[PDB]
Amino acid sequence: PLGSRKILIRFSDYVEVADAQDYDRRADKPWTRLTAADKAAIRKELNEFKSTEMEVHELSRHLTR
Amino acid sequence: LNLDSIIGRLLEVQGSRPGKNVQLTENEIRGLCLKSREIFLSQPILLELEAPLKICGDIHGQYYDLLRLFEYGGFPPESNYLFLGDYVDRGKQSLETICLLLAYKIKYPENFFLLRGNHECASINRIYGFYDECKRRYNIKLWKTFTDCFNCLPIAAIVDEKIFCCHGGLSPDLQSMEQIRRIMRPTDVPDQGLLCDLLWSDPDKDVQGWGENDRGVSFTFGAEVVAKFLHKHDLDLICRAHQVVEDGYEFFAKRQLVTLFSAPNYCGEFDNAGAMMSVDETLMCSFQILKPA
Ligand SMILES: [Cl-]
Ligand SMILES: [Mn+2]
Ligand SMILES: [Mn+2]
Repeated sequence: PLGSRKILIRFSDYVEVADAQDYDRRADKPWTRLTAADKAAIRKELNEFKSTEMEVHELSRHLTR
Repeated sequence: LNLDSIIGRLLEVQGSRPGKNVQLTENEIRGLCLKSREIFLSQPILLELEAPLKICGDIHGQYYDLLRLFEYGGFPPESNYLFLGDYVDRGKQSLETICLLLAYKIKYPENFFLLRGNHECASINRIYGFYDECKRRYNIKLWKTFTDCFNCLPIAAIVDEKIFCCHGGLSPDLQSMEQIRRIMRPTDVPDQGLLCDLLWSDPDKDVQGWGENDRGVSFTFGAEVVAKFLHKHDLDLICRAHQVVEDGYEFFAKRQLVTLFSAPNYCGEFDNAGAMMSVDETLMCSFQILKPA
């Protein structure tokens, strides 16, 4: 084990800076072409998908307020 | 699984002009999902990691930026990596990104680690790009296969018993690390509760205690919440991602929390740098920046 109550972390005064590649990162935004009826359909698709084929342990939330 | 062949084809595009696709076969991709899922389930949901380590934040399918970050930090196994999530959505090449990350998890399972981000859940990446990319280049069934794999990602990591790492932030319900360890996988991410908060919450310099979150999900937390959490658990630093920051990293609460965002020029809409945090074996932390020119 490596734990302790003393503060062990430090941060260096030096930062390494390099150049990102110059390319076009703009991507398609398919969600901007969804109408209200589209979104409603997708919500039901996801509902059916999770209700019937996505394997889980029926996890969900806790609450007390 | 022809793993070395797959990694070779994914890396073959280093000298290409960004945007060149790598079209693995559907069966290869399913193999990456199945074998990585087995590894995720065999390892803890709360990882216990040791430095030296490179920690990266959001990638969002900016595959050519991921290739430069590995060039920057050293390709596995030259360096150890912890990724804080958000591999897919929004970017042009989510499929190449997640495939390379899954391949390196399988190749170097004790030295390469991936946490779950809020975009590694069906409800989010159905909408914000990954489903559409899967459907255009493969089929819907492959997206469902990825979902099963994502549902098994670990949730948090602790480095050297001193740096607590997760995608989003703290939770008002997080009193004991054992609460994280008892979560069983595969699991979905609910829209509220402990697991939601770990993936969705944000620090806020103007909030005292816990506040509402402008995303409409989870909470914001203030600087004293961070300090009390670090003191109770004998921790030195919270390392999280989830928010675009101008310099790629950004401190909060007198360097008790750092945000990392590793996708530069995010979406082509921001002028931000991307950063990694390098942790050496003496727990000296340093930032490596990819800045737009
Ligand atoms: Cl588990
Ligand atoms: Mn995010
Ligand atoms: Mn974002």
